[PDB]
Amino acid sequence: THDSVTVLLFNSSRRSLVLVKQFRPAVYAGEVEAGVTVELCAGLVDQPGLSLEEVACKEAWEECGYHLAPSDLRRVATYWSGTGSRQTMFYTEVTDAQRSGELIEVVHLPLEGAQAFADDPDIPKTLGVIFGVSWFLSQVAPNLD
Amino acid sequence: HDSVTVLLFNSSRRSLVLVKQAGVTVELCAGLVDQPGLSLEEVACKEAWEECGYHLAPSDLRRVATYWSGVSRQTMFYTEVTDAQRSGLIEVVHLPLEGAQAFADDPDIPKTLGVIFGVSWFLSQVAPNLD
Repeated sequence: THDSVTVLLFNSSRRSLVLVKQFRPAVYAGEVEAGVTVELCAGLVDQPGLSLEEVACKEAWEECGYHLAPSDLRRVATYWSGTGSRQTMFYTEVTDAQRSGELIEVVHLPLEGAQAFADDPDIPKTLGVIFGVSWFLSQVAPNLD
Repeated sequence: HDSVTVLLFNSSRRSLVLVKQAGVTVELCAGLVDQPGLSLEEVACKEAWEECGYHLAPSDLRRVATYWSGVSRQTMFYTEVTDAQRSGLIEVVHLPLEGAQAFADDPDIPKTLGVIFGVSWFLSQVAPNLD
C-alpha cells in the first residue's frame, strides 16, 4: 500500500470543474450483471521525496493537462480508505493560461449543472467527485460571481 | 458486491451517530448488500440496529447519494432519530453538532470520506432547515 492525493480544479475561465473519466473494470463487471467512471484527478505517492502537493501537480499535469504550483493548492480534507491508505484532497483555482500508459479523458463540468450531475445516479462517480462537487458549492461558490 | 452507509442525526442529544473500528478509524454505519433479495434501505436498517443499536424503518431513510468505492457500488442514506429509537467489535460514537465541522477538518483524527462528506452534507443541507 501507499498514500494518495486527489485534486479538484476550478477553471474560472469557464466556470467549470475539471474532472477525469476513466475506465474501471469493477464498474464494467457490475454493469455486465459504460465501465467509465468520473473521478477527481488523483494519484499515489510512489516517489520517495515529494510533497503531497507536488504529487497533486504532477497528476494535474499528466491527467488533466494543467500547470499547477504547490503554493496554489489548498488542502480540503484528509482521510483514510480501505489494507488502508491515507489520502489527501486538494483544491485550486485555475484559468485557461494554465491549460495545455493509462486511458484517462479530462472533463469539464459547468457549475450550473454540477449538483444535478452529482445526484444523477445513472452516471458512475466516486464519493470524491460527489464531495468535491458538494464542498465546492457550499464553501467556494457563494464567495464567487 | 453492493453496499450501504447510513448517517443518523439524534435530535435528542444533537449528535450524529458514527462508528469506530491507536488504530481507531471513525466511520459511518455500513454493511454489504450481502443476502439475496434485500432492499438497500433494509440492509441499512439492519446495520443501523446491529452496529449502532437504533431501530429504523425503510420509510425513514433519505437517499443522500450513490457512488462507486473500491475501484463496490454504494448508497448513502440519512435519517433523523430520537432516543425512543434506541436499544439499551465496533463501538458507537456520538458527535455533537457544535464541534462537528472542526472534528471533520482535524487531520490528526482518522476519519473516512464518508464521515467528512456526511458532516459537510448534513451541515449544509439539513442543519440550516432545522431548529
